[PDB]
Amino acid sequence: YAVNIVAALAIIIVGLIIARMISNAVNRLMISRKIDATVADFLSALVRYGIIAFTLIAALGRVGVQTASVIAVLGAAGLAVGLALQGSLSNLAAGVLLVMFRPFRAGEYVDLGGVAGTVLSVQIFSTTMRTADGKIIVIPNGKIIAGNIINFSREPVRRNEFIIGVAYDSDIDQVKQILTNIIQSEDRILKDREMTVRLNELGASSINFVVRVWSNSGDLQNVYWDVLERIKREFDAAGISFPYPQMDVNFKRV
Amino acid sequence: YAVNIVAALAIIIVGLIIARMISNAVNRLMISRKIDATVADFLSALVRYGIIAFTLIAALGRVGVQTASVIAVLGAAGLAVGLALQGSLSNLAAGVLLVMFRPFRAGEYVDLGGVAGTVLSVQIFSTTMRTADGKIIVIPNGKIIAGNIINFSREPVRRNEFIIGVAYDSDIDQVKQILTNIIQSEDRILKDREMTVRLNELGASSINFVVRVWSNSGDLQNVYWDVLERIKREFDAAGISFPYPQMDVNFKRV
Amino acid sequence: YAVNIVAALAIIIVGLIIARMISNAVNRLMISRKIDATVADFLSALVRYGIIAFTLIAALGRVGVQTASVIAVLGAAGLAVGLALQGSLSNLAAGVLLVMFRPFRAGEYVDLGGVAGTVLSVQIFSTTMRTADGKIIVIPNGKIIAGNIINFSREPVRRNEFIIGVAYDSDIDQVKQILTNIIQSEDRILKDREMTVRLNELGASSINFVVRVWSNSGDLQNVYWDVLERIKREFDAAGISFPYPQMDVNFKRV
Amino acid sequence: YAVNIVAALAIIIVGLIIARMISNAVNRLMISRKIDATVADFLSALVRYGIIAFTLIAALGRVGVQTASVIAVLGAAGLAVGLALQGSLSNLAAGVLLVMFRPFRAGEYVDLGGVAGTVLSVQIFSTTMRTADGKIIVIPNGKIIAGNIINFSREPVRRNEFIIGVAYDSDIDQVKQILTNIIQSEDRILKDREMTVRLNELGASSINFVVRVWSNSGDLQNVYWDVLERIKREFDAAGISFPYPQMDVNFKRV
Amino acid sequence: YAVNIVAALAIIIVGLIIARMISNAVNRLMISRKIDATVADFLSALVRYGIIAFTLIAALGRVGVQTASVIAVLGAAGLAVGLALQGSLSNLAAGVLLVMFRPFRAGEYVDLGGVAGTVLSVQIFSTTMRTADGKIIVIPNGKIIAGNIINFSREPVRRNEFIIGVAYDSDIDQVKQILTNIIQSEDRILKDREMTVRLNELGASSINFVVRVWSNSGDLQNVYWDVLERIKREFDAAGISFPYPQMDVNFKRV
Amino acid sequence: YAVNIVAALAIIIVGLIIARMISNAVNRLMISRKIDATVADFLSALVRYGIIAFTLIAALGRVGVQTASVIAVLGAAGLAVGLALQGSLSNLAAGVLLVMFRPFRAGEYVDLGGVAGTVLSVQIFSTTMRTADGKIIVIPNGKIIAGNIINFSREPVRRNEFIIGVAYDSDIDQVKQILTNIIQSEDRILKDREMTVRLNELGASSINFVVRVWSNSGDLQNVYWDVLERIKREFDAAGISFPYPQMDVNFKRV
Amino acid sequence: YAVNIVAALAIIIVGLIIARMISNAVNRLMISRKIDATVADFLSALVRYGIIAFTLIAALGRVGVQTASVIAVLGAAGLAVGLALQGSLSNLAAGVLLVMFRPFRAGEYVDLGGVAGTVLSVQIFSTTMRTADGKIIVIPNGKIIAGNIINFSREPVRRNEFIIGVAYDSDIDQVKQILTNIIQSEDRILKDREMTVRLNELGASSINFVVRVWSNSGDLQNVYWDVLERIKREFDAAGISFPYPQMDVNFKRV
Repeated sequence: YAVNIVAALAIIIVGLIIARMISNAVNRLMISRKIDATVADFLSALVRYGIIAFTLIAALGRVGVQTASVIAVLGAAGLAVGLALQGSLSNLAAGVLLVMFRPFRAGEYVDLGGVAGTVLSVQIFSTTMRTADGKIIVIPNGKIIAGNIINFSREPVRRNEFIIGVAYDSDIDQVKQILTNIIQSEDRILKDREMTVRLNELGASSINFVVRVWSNSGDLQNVYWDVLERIKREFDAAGISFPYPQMDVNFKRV
Repeated sequence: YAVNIVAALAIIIVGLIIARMISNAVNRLMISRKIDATVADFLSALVRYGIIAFTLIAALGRVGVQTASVIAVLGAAGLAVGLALQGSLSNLAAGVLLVMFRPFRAGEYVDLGGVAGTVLSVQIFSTTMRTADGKIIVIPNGKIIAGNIINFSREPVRRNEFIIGVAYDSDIDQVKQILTNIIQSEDRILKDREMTVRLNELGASSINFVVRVWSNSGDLQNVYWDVLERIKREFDAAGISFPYPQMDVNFKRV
Repeated sequence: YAVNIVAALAIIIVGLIIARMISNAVNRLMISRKIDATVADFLSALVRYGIIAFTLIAALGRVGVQTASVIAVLGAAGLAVGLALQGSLSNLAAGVLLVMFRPFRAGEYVDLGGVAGTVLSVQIFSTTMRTADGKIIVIPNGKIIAGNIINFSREPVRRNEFIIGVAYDSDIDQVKQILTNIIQSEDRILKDREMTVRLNELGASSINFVVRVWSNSGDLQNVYWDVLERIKREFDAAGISFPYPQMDVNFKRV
Repeated sequence: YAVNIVAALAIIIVGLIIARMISNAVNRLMISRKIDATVADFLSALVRYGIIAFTLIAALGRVGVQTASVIAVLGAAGLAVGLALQGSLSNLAAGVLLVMFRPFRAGEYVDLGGVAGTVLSVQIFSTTMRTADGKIIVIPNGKIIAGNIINFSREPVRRNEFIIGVAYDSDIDQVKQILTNIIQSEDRILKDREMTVRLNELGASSINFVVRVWSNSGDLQNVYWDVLERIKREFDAAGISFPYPQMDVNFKRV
Repeated sequence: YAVNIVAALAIIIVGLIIARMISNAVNRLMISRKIDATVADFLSALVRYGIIAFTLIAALGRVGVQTASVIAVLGAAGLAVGLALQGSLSNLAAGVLLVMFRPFRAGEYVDLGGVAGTVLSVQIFSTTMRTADGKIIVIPNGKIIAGNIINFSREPVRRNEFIIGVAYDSDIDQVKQILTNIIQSEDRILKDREMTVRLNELGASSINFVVRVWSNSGDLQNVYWDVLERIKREFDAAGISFPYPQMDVNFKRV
Repeated sequence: YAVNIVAALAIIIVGLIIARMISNAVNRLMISRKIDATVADFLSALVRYGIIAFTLIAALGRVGVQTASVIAVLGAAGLAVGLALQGSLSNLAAGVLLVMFRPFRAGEYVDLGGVAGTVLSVQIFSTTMRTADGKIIVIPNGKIIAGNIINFSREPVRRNEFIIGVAYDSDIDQVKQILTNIIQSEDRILKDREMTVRLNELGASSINFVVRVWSNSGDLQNVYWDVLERIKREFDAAGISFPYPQMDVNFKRV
Repeated sequence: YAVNIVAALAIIIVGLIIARMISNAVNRLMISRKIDATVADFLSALVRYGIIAFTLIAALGRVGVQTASVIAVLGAAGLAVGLALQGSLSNLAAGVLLVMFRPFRAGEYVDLGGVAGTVLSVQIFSTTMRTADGKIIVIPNGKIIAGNIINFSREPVRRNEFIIGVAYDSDIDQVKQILTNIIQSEDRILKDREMTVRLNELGASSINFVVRVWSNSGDLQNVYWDVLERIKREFDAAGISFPYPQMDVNFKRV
């Protein structure tokens, strides 16, 4: 009736003292194999939890009598292990596809669903990637093949999207002529591709022209800065005013 | 009692040294089959993890005695493999439906739930698609048949939705006449379909007319830019003022 | 010990060369059955992956010896296939209910949880629907019976919800009389149903009347535009001013 | 070795031609049973997919030899069917509880987690409900017993929550007296219940009184409109000003 | 070969006609047991779906021959039933814990993760709760023990959090003295507990004092209204001005 | 054929009448064991649902004949029970770790992923915690070890983060000197740790200094109030102005 | 018929009294093993719930007769235990990978998907991490390898991203010269890396220059404060004005 219960708890007691013994043993073979002062404690806790799990399945093998009282609960605690290693091993199967079917390698400035940065290394569970401002990010591989791996450095040619808000009173032909003269004077702009400068929308306080300019991927930010400084200089020189947010106030003196 | 445990750990030690041996062997047959310097290390780590899994199931086959002590935990670790390959192989089954039941092919400017761009290629796990500004995006196929695959280039005819905010004091008939004259003068607009220019809402600072204009899919952005530049020119010529955000300030001199 | 491993890897090598052979064979029977230049490569990759899976289960049938070493891992990789075809075949079972228990058919301007448009066709995995501006959207059927399928063209009669912001100094009886005269003069408004014009809330810069007007589903947008243009014309004629966003500025000259 | 594979593919070919034959047969018994021109094609595709599934399980019964090679993959593809009919049949089990344990019936203006409207009918997979502006919404029953089914017409008595922003310089006793006189003069307000008119918060541009008024569920919107029009009329008559958004501008002449 | 298929479909035909017969039979014993005109149709549809499921498992028992062709697919469709009754019966197991381990009973004004209201009754699948404005909400119990069940009426003593924005030029000692005099003059405030009136932050347009005042749970809103009306009256009497949103405008006459 | 069905339904009828009998019996032994008037009804409904489940499995044991017709559906309805007790018993396993591996005990003012308050008691399914304003919150333990359990009272020393916006025309050395004099004059500030007062950002209308001041956890809010009142007093005394939101208005008289 | 039911309930009664006995016994061996006054009650409740589960499975072993009536429901309640220990033990398997495959150790100021702080310790279920303002956060490890573990202190070199809004009338060469002189005069800036000072965008009220400056990770905030104070001082000295939010007001005197 209960003699199997009290015997099983006695086996759990000897399982705890042998958990202490094999934790010291795994620390000994850890310092025999490769020295690390803090992971030997967690390896000891892992083999301790495993051996009290083995003492647990021996315990309910002793107490349970009917036909499969140990077998069902053993496959049960194993299914707990299985759903536990769902996310921790799906990163492994994702890391298989990340290099065998590689959408990026170590060196392309990529963007892994949100954060962006050049990949330092694709490891077997993580992707250590230096972001644009030095913060090393590692990302679990089950999140990389969950979202869009938007690469940048795979295509050598990219496109700049300027938006230059000018005032309503400015002549459209003068602004389009000066903008096309600017994007024609710059030699880093690829002149074969789409160079569109036209009126994009009529916003609240201003109109604003889209200037879509293609360039190589390496000179992209340099073009985006140089053309914009050129736009500011030429628009200040040519009298085409940049507008502050306008407002039409109607007075009412009470 | 514990002699099966210490024998099982000895088998794990010979499993580690044979993991080293078969990692060198799989590197040798990798450079025999097809050369790649970095995936042979990860293939070696994969076969290493697999063979310590085989040593693990041999270990708990040695230690576990009862009826199915190896079988339940083996189906367990296999179910861990199964839930791990849930997301990594659902992309494969999605990539079956993506081409056998194809909603898009390589060349249509499409939008895969968020990001948008022409598809370069539909591979077996990803869809490499060049976005509109050169950033190559790959997307896992389990996300494509999770969201709306909103195509653009499947229908040859699309619709432009202008909104032109004009002032309250402007005559409605003059604005509607000039807008219909503009969308009638343009020949790229398909004159058979819906050409609606009517007062859409009365906003806070302005009224604004919706101009729904259909066109071919190739000339869509060119129509949206040319008609809008025409609207700005004709409204500046005809004296119909574009309004800045109005405000009715009531004074109070203390 | 390891002779089963090296024999199993040899079987994987002959599985790779017969994967090449049956990929050429499935390309041959594909061009025999129905010509498509790009799906025969992906069908070849599918039968290639299937036959290396069969070589894999033969491999661990050779290496595994105990009782069910092939059977547990075979049901495992099959359960990987099963969870992979969870989402890819739930669209099929949803597409059964979408037409057998049909909430919409090809032609009703519907809204499938977010995006909206007339359905071109309900296929067996997708619903190709032209949106209101020409973008063909296909939607996986497992998302349609996940969200609200808000139909519009099933009920022939719908309701317009005007909100007309007028100034605080305007007389309420004059605005209600002119609005009821407008919605009574229009004959496309169904005069039997709810025609409510009353003061809805007192906003910050204005008061605003709700004008709830029912109409047929086909004339709905035409009524919403014509009544609103009538409201603008009659309110400009009757002197009831439309207010810009007011503000009460208290001065303080330092 | 491979003779079972090529024989299995031959059986798949006769399964395809008998899929065509039984698709014509199910179309024939469909026009014998009940005529519908488009669902017979999808019923034909369903029985076609089912019979190639039966040919598939016969195929891997032929090729697989060991002990349970057909049985594990058959329970696998069945588990794919099971997880596919997870969401498609949970709506059925929800529709059981929706009427056996009914929180609403056809006629109460209810709100099913987001969208709101009177229920036209509670079907076995959906709840066709007319919203307040004519758009017929059907909602899958697995979403109704996922969220709060906030009923309105179950309780006959509801409460109006007015917020009337008045200026800071207004006398509090005059506003409270006029508001209580208004909510006492109206006879549709239930005088037994909570009639609270007190200063609720001191906002940025104004103070604002909460007027909590109970009424019957049928006269609720009529009370909310009539009392608010009464508030506007009496506050314009009594000189208690309604404030526009105030601002305290401190000058600085450079 | 196919004689089992055509015999199985014949059994499905007699299953459909006996589904009609037992639907009439369950309607007869429903009007024998307890009368309800609309749930007998859905009970008839439920027993109809169950008996075509039994005809289906008899059908694939006839067609499937090998070893467990009926057993695997029967446990499969049962697992479909099981995952279907996941959410529909987890509400039952939550409703066990909701009353055996009760965090609230019928009468405490509680807040069940979002919406808030006094509980009318805790049923076995739902919690009918009247919200503060009469809308009866029922909530599935699997959502209550998913989120925070933030009770209010379990603790008899609660705390009011006033924030009174006053101008920068006001003396801090005068405001703190008048506020402490107000919260000392009110007798419904519990004088033993935390009565903190101090400067909380320096906002953009004003400074604002936090007045944390404890009271009984029944008099909480009455204290929050009475103390605030007292604050408005005493601050208008004592000359401490309430500030409108300030702004420091620097002129520039072009 | 159907005699097992009608006999099974007869057994369901005697299961319903014995469900009534054992519901009265469990009410009798409930008032024998421990009196509670409302949970005996729900315990009666629970044992009623359990015994109609036993009558159901006896029913499909009678009707089902083949090999495991009762066994598969019994493990099925049990798996429904299992997924039902997923969330209702994961709180138990979380409550094990919450006290055996305790990150907080009854008395530390903690924050359990969102809401914050001192823990009154950690029960076996919930954590009754009084929030800072008296609202007793209970939280299911499966949500506590889902989110960050951000403790406050575990570390005795915390840090105040002042932000004091001053005008652009103010001298930086005077503000830094007065702020360091204030945070040096206060003795509750721990003078050993980080006392940083430097210019943090240049906002739109003002500059603003961060004043990071460490203190004990008990005196934290008292320091944050006293230092801020000291800042207001000393800045009003020293002529360093606090700025309202500035604006640079450029006139245009039409 | 029912004698097994009443005998099973009698066994549940002796299971309750032996639950009391073994709860006292586990309290006795708890004070024998290691003293803790409150976890012995919860350990007693855990062994109480376990032993009524054993009495429950003995009860339905007595009542259920057919073939596997105890076995299916026992694997069922065990699967309830398994899905309960899904989330509570996935933290363990995540904590294995967190230290064996370590992306951070105790001491690096890291950011675990949202909240950020230096890790005090990585325990076996949680990561106690002191945030930047003293609030000790523990985080379950199943959430760490769900999101991006964005480290900061792994890379020794990071980057500051200044944005300095200056007025439109300011000369671009003067601002770029003064900014480069400032970031060249500071010696803590790493002069080898990217020192970009160029015009970044033309905002509404101002233009604004990005100043991207790299530095060591320890001096990062000190550089960000010192360079910004230098920017304020040098821009006030050199006459380059900092702009308040501009506005272009057009008058209209009614």
